Amino acid sequence: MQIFVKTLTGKTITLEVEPSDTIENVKAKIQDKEGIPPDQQRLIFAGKQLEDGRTLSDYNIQKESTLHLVLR
Amino acid sequence: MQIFVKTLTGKTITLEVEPSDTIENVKAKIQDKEGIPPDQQRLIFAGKQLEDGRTLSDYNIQKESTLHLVLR
Amino acid sequence: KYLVEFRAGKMSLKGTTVTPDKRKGLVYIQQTDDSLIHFCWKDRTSGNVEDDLIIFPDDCEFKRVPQCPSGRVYVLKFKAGSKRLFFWMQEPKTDQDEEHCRKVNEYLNNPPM
Amino acid sequence: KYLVEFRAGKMSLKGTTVTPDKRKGLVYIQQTDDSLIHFCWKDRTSGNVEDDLIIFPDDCEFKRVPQCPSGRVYVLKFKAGSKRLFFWMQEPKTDQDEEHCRKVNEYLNNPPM
Ligand SMILES: *[C@H](c1cccc(NC(=O)c2ccc(OC)cc2)c1)[C@H]1C(=O)Nc2ccc(F)cc21
Ligand SMILES: *[C@H](c1cccc(NC(=O)c2ccc(OC)cc2)c1)[C@H]1C(=O)Nc2ccc(F)cc21
Repeated sequence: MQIFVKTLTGKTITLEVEPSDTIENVKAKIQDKEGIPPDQQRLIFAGKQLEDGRTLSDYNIQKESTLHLVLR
Repeated sequence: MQIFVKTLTGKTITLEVEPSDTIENVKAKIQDKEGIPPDQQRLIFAGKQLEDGRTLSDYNIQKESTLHLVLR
Repeated sequence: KYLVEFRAGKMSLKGTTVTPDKRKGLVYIQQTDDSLIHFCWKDRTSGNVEDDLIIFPDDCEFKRVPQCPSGRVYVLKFKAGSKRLFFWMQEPKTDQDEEHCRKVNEYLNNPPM
Repeated sequence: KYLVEFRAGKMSLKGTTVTPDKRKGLVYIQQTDDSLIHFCWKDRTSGNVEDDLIIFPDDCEFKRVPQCPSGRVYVLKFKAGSKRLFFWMQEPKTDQDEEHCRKVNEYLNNPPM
């Protein structure tokens, strides 16, 4: 499935993922695409910071959902 | 009521308006706030360019709706 | 040229009853020189453009309608209002339906370059 | 300091039953030093922050729930999912309820500076 990742700078990322992908997996895909190391990434969806061990489906992240990426 | 006006490259504008305000009125409010002349403004909502003689309510623009502003 | 395109017809829920439009059509996305994204539908026979919507990120979702027995009914849904445009796929093959749906969403919600 | 604040309690739809939380509460919006916007609820008696949501533009709408006869029930609605947080106003006066609602939306969807 496809999701979008918005940043502060405002450039949005299109990612292809799976429902069973962990948040850690998604950060790894972001590193692959954008070169941002996972340990600098905060992913947020529906008001909450997403935990590495949990899946996209755990947070009910679906086809064409948008996540927010904040750099720390 | 409150609406938001997004621009292509720039900031979003918060406007206070009325349901009966014409699109021409809204462009005048944008001129008042931002100094952009009405004849340079294209307002878009739900896929369509908005006509000067019609009202916000005609287009079912409601509390806290977002319009898109494109500069000619 | 078109950034994305695929054969599809239009259709109306008149309420309870389901009225498909029989005409051969093409859904496509076009980026004009002002950089705006246009979601369009045209009649393939006449060439006339019937729908042309200027779409920005966060305006729209394009998704399959699960309730349709066909499996090839899709809706352009405006997230804010209740504006809905329904389409039925006319591509001879079905293997790219899900890909076409993803591409629509990509170019509407995050057009590259 | 708080960018927006007002007295309000929390409440749950348990399906078909309304369950109001009777505790004295404060809804507020706070912008932290990283510039992120936080929608919060705290217990005014204890001072404990129970809700703290990081909100961006186009995530949320804050609006009155018209079905509630009270007239002072508001919902923080996430446009994407089905996440809903309900609140009942506890301000002694009612004349700023609509203004408080506008201010929430302003700072969530278009925070100044
Ligand atoms: C879905 C729905 C239910 C029953 C029948 C149909 N019709 C078609 O899918 C169809 C028939 C024939 C042709 O070729 C001419 C094309 C398509 C559809 C309902 C639904 O649940 N939601 C919905 C929304 C919009 C619609 F137009 C129809 C449906
Ligand atoms: C609205 C609703 C319908 C019936 C009754 C109430 N209750 C309250 O307004 C209320 C009662 C008592 C107090 O303080 C003790 C506070 C508030 C509400 C429904 C609705 O239509 N949607 C909804 C959503 C969430 C809710 F909690 C209630 C409602």
